[PDB]
Formats: sequence, C-alpha cells, structure tokens
Amino acid sequence: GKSYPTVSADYQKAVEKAKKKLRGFIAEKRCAPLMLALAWHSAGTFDKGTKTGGPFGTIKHPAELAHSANNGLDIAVRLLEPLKAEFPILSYADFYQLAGVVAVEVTGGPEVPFHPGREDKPEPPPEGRLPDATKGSDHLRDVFGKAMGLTDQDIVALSGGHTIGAAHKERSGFEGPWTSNPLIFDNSYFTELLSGEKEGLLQLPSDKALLSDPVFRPLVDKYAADEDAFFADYAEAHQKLSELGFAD
Amino acid sequence: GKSYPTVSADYQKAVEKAKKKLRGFIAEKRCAPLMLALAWHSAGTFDKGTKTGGPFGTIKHPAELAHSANNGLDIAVRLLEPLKAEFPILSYADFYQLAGVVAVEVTGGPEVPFHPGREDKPEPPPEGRLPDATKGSDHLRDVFGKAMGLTDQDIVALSGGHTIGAAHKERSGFEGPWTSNPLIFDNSYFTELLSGEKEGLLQLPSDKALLSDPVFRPLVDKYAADEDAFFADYAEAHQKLSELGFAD
Ligand code: HEM
Ligand code: HEM
Repeated sequence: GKSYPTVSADYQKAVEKAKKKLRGFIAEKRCAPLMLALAWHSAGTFDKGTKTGGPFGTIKHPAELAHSANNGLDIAVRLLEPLKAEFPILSYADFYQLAGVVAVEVTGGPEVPFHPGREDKPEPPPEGRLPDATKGSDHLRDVFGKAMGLTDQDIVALSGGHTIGAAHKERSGFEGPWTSNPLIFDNSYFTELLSGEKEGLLQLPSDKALLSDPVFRPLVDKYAADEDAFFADYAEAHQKLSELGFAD
Repeated sequence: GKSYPTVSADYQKAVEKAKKKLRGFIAEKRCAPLMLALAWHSAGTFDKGTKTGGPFGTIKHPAELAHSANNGLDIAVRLLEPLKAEFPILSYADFYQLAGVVAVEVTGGPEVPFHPGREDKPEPPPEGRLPDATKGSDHLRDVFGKAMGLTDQDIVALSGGHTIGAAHKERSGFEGPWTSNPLIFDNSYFTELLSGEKEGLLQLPSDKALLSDPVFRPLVDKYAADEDAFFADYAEAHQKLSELGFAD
C-alpha cells in the first residue's frame, strides 16, 4: 500500500553517504542497541486511527525527550547530532530511521529495505503510546495492533529486537541484557526466552507474555528453530514499523 | 453544517424532564458556575484535525478527572451522579452539556439551543488541550481556533462565561470572582475588564489579552455596551462549543 515520494539525486546521494558514516560511527561507539531503540521509539507512537505520531523527527523535541519512556534517548540524539550536521539536506525523520536500519545491519542482522522522504513534522505525539513492560498479550495487541496497525507476527518478530542491548536500572529500572551476546543480532532472544531464567539475563513480563499466547508462542518456537525465518519476518516488520504513517 | 440524529420519543421526554430537574438542583445548590465549567471542559478538548476529544461523556473518567486543569470537577461529577441515575436512558455526554445550558439559563443568560444524541465514547483526549490562563491572544487562537475550530468572535463571547463563578487558590491558584454578581449571567465581565483592576475582583492574563488584540478589543467594547448583542453571540458560541465533533 506504499507510494514512496521522489527525492532529488542529491538527497539520494546524502542517504548513501550517511549510511556509510552511520555504520562506522555506530560500530565504533558500540551504540547499535540505543540507536535501534531511538528508531523504534520514534516510529512506535504512530496511531493509525488519527494518523498522528510515527517516525517524523519529533523525538529530538525536548518535549518528547521528556517522556519517561524515552529515558536516555537524549544521549542517542546527542551522539548523532554532529554526524547529522554533516547531512543538512536529510530530514531528522529519515536520519533516525536510517540509524535504526544500520544498527540492525552492523550487528549482523538482516538488510532492512530503506526508502527516503519522511518529512520532519512540528508536533510530537501525546505521551504514553509506547508499550509497558509489565503488561501482557492484550496490551501488546492494543499497542502494535490497534494503534500502529501491525500484525501478530510483527509483534513477535519485533520483540526479537531485544536480541541486542540491555535494560538499565537507572532508566526503566529493569537491568541487564536479554542474551549472552548483546551486540550480535541473532535469534538468541527466543532461545533464552524459551529456556527460562538464567543468571545474568533479563526477561520482561512483556517478553514472557509471548510464551503463553496461542498465536505468539508458535512464532517464538519457529524463530528459536530457524534464524533465517526470524530474519525474514524481522526485516518485514522493521520496514513496516519504520514506514508507519509514511507514503500511504 | 449539522445533521442531528434521531432520538426516540422516550429519550426526548427524559431530556425535557432532566432539564427541569437540573434547573431546580443547580439553582438550589448554587453550582451553576461549576456546571458551566464542567460542560466547557468536557467540550473544549475537541481537536478538529483528528476529531478527538470534545463533549462525549469522558470527563467522568478518573483519568480525565486527573488532569490538573480539571481541578475540582470531580465535585461537579459527584453532585450530578444521583440526578443522572434518575435518567439512565440519557448519555453522560448529553447530560453534562444539558447541565451547562441550564447553568446559563438559571443564572439569567440566553437560552442556548440544545439537540440530543451525543454518544458516550470510551477514550478521553490527551491532557493539555484546555487554555492556559497565563498566556495571551496567540495561545487563545491556537486553542479555540486551530484545535476547536471556533471564530475570533466566539473566543471573546465565550470568555464572558467568566461573568459567573470564581477562581480558587486551591484549584488553579487564582482567587476570586470576575464580577460583583457572580451568580448572575450578564455583561459585567466586559464592564469590569475594561475599567481595570478593582479590589476583590479577578482578571486573568488570558482575560486581559482580549484588551490589546485588534480583533478581540472591538468585541469587548461591543459587549460592554450592549448586553443583548453579547447574549446573541454567547448563545451562538456556546451552542457550537457544546456540539464540537457532534453531528457533522
Ligand atoms: C514489545 C514491547 C516492548 C517493551 C515492553 C519494551 C521494553 C523495553 C525496556 C523496559 C527496555 C529497557 C530500557 C532501559 O532500561 O534501558 C528496552 C530496551 C530495548 N528495546 Fe524494547 N520494548 C519493546 C519492544 C521493542 C521493539 C519493537 C524494539 C525494536 C525492534 C525494541 C528494541 C529495544 C532495544 C534494542 C533495547 C536496548 C536498549 C539499550 O541497550 O540501551 N524493543 N525495551
Ligand atoms: C479563554 C480561556 C480560558 C481560560 C484561560 C480560563 C481559565 C479559568 C481559570 C484559571 C479558572 C479558575 C478555576 C478555579 O481556580 O476554580 C476558570 C474558572 C471558570 N471558567 Fe474559565 N477559562 C477560559 C475560558 C472559559 C470558557 C470558554 C468558559 C465557559 C463559557 C469558562 C467558564 C468558567 C467558569 C464558569 C469558571 C468559574 C468556575 C467556578 O466558579 O468554580 N471559562 N477559568
């Protein structure tokens, strides 16, 4: 259902050059997880029914940065600002989504297709649209399904985004990585989720909710058995996520 | 631009009976001002661009009651609940708007036309849409004009709603009545606004903003000179306000 806009040849060239600079920067700084969190929090506020929120550059706003959910994303914005200044032709909207695609690529994940053209919009969405780690399967469906408009398959595959990074007790209050290799994008999140608790590793109630749901669980099983299948469904869901409200 | 829905004869009959019970109740309890505030806060969250908020019964929600702007409106809701229980066929949306129309009538104001049929909606709007007493003419136009979709004339006439009632230092922090007769609906708000400060009487910065605006000021002048003209424009604006997002 997407009709992507035309951007100038100079715009396309800056996308390709920023993509490369982003790989080197994100790899050296070890910030892929944070960058994937910035792209997701930017996109995941989309509400399909009113067409507000979504990946439109507004996360750099002090007001959206203020959102509790956005704990420490002010660091992400700060880290990218010097690099962004090198590409003044690109929208922040595009640049943040491109950082998210790069974060997944440089940690070894699938190549999520990217289309430029998102415009930077003046108003951040209301606070409170991002999911709550303490809630379960109904809440995930309200958030990904009723608000963003993603499928049940997308919810499980996108949860696998937790295969990189960690929680921090000074940010959310949860603490620690989901996997033994938190800078490597793989299907380990699902493997660890299934095998139960292990010292040093995190499972949120929202992650565990995938285990008891009649539709989520067979997807958890599929992805733990077949990383190629995880990667295919992940790239599909991330692409849709990064394009919410864009080019419809 | 309004196409009002059909309601059953029994619905219409309960409107007429609740109208009368509301006059006697609101007059005896001396709560017209609070009731007009409940109706306005219920309606004034309408955002035309997304069609959210507006007079749809959601102010009774603990979550909307929580809004700081709604300081003490939990009292209003409480006062009406026994009476509402006598009219289970009416929507809360209709009942609150009818209390607002009655509040204006029983204090001596114009007869604002009323049409039933508003449905009670499940989700309260986001917090922060109601105007801020410390801001000025640009802010009033953002709020009444860009969000609700009312005219410059409606802003000035609706501000005359402050001809009844008072601020309270434990609610907003402002304190006192705008007029010497705070249970009498008349053009005194504009008379007092013009004559400057007087001991015992309140003017918010938002009220004073009407004095310095090239479009608001001649309306202030007109209404201070001609109560009949105020009443005509007030009834027009209150009607539109009470119908935001309804029967379009
Ligand atoms: C299913 C609903 C989700 C919930 C309840 C949730 C909750 C959380 C929480 C509480 C944290 C810890 C923040 C901190 O303390 O630093 C976190 C981190 C993270 N989230 Fe999720 N999240 C969800 C979905 C997603 C999605 C869809 C993605 C991306 C595809 C994602 C990517 C990440 C990443 C990469 C981190 C680590 C950030 C870092 O290392 O600093 N999450 N999430
Ligand atoms: C122009 C923007 C407005 C601002 C900034 C504003 C602000 C305020 C504030 C700060 C209070 C005091 C609340 C308290 O401390 O108890 C108040 C009271 C009140 N407002 Fe306004 N208001 C505005 C517009 C309106 C409108 C459009 C109406 C209805 C037509 C209205 C009706 C009232 C009434 C009747 C009271 C007295 C409530 C009572 O006596 O308890 N106001 N307003």
